[PDB]
Amino acid sequence: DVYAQEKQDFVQHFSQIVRVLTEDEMGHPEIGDAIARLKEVLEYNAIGGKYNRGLTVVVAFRELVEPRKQDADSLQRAWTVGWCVELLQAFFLVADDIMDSSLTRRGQICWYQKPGVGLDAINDANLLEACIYRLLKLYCREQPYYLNLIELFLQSSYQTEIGQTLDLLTAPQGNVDLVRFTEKRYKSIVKYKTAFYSFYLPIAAAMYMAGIDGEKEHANAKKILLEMGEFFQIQDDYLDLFGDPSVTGKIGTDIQDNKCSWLVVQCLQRATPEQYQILKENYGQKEAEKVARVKALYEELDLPAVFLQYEEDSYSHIMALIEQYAAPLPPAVFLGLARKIYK
Amino acid sequence: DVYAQEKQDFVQHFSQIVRVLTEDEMGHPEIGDAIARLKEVLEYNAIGGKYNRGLTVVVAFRELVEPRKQDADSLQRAWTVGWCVELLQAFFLVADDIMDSSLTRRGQICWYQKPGVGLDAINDANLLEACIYRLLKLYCREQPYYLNLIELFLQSSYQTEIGQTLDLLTAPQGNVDLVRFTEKRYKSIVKYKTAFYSFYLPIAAAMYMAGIDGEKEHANAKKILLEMGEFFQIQDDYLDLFGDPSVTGKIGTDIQDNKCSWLVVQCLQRATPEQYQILKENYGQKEAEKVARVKALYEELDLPAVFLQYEEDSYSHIMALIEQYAAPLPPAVFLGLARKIYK
Ligand SMILES: [Zn+2]
Ligand SMILES: [Zn+2]
Ligand SMILES: [Zn+2]
Ligand SMILES: [Zn+2]
Ligand SMILES: [Zn+2]
Ligand SMILES: [Zn+2]
Repeated sequence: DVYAQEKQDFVQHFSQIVRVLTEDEMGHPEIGDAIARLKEVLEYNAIGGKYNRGLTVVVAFRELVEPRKQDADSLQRAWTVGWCVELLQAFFLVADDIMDSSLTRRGQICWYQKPGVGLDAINDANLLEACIYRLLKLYCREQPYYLNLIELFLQSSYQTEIGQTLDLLTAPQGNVDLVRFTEKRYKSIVKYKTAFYSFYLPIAAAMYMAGIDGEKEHANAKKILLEMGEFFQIQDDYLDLFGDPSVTGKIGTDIQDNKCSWLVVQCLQRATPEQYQILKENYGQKEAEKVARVKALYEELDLPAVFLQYEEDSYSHIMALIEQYAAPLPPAVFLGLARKIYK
Repeated sequence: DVYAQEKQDFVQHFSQIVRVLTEDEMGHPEIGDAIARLKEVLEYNAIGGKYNRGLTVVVAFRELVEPRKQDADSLQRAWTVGWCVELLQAFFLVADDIMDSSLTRRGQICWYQKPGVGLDAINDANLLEACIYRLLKLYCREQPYYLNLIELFLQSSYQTEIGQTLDLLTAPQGNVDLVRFTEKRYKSIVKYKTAFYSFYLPIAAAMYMAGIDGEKEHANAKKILLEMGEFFQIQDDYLDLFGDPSVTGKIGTDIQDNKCSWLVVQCLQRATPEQYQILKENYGQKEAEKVARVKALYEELDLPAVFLQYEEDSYSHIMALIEQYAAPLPPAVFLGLARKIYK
């Protein structure tokens, strides 16, 4: 709700982001074709999602900064940094869809699967990352928190990249071993690959702009946010197989890609040796029938039910964490976030 | 020479770089497998080249900073930033070899062509980039030039990425048009894709550590260095076809990849309509015979001779630029660099 009534402003502000990332180089006509390609990459890859992560920076900003400091300029910096978080996401998805061999994202074909794009998408992803820091400099160069944001974004990228490394190492193609698909291993992957940049990063950016730079305050916010992030990726795993493609906007690949998903960890925990053997011989393979075999085993073990029960318990667990760790921050900062991802 | 007698120190110092990038995370055992993979990526991709770019930061540092300020610690920061430039390079080569469909680099098979690696190499490249900023923070957090280096490296990456975008747009696969292969277009590509990070970036980093942050001094250094860079990429184009693979350490792909190389621009400038038609129908294709046809046309037009003449004239041109633009900087800063790449 407090997002929805602030979304439209955010989405519209994108045109100025795309304008300013393009006119910055008007005094360099020779790179015109590159700047055009960057436009195309932005319009295709920073748009069509829910913008939750960017809206969070903005929403949290209004809650953290005293109203008599929210000038038209502080507001503009807030949603630029918001779009910066969306660019980080755009950067990671473009590359992730190549490495996961995905087909669609946000209701359209993956950038790299577009005729004419292919593996040039790799440089496209890097430009999106670069755009972040061009904007931080254009809008926040002179702010007291400038360097804090730079380091926040860089650190968040390294963490996400460590996460992706765990995510790929644990899912070797053509290499089944269900034995590495454990609960500890799972929690490590999603903490790094999702939770830092999706939940800590947006709120922390807002915090730093609000002048809240205390190590102890960030640690507290972090305790809540990384746990939210853990649930959010479990939800992403569940929806990869059981979600509605018209809603999720994309086709799941976790079983074919041999991924350490929450679903496969839960399945391993409940399976008889007969069932385990069936998973062993059908997982991590590209054949429709073998994937359907795994899905059927999940439903036989009533994992969709198990998931629905974990969403209730997780939600209670996160609310408690908010009771313990929210202050001095307004609990609504975390509640509007929790509200957005639960049910 | 002033490099060679400083090389061995630089190369040995790499172990501490790899150690410090690995122990930073000892208090995070869960990412052990990721940190191991990062080790493997570093050892395979930051090693086996000539280290010219990194040595330049170091060499230029000794020339720019007063000796009674070169403590054991300032020296250590100097060659860390030197290795940071080498990591940027490692980052760009890994990704470039995928997008150029290259086979070998520095005498070995390309990282991404290694069994088991494949397109996971994309995340590997991003980790190498991340490593830069981990090191800048570990060693230069408290220096006055800290933020200047961060911005220098980020800006250099965006410029190189603009360069790569021009490089790829101009070479559409399956799309011959020799008409876009012009001299202006060529100069634009190599300026951005090579000259900024290979020549401006190392010297500028040294400058900033030496406290030389003046806009006018950097512009002057830049005038010399980007022109050196233009020649260096022309040399890279020449060697891609006519260089010795035991020396260059890699197989050329410019004709197959349909690239706007200096060789193809020179050929277009000298060719009769008969010759032009032969280029038109043999360029940009993967067939050995068709590539041999192009190479033969280059030799018929005596391009190797033309190149040798451009190396002489370029060298004179760069020396003049050094006479005009070097001061107040020691001319040796630029002379040791020029000496390293000419003949
Ligand atoms: Zn994915
Ligand atoms: Zn993935
Ligand atoms: Zn997923
Ligand atoms: Zn290449
Ligand atoms: Zn290339
Ligand atoms: Zn080349």
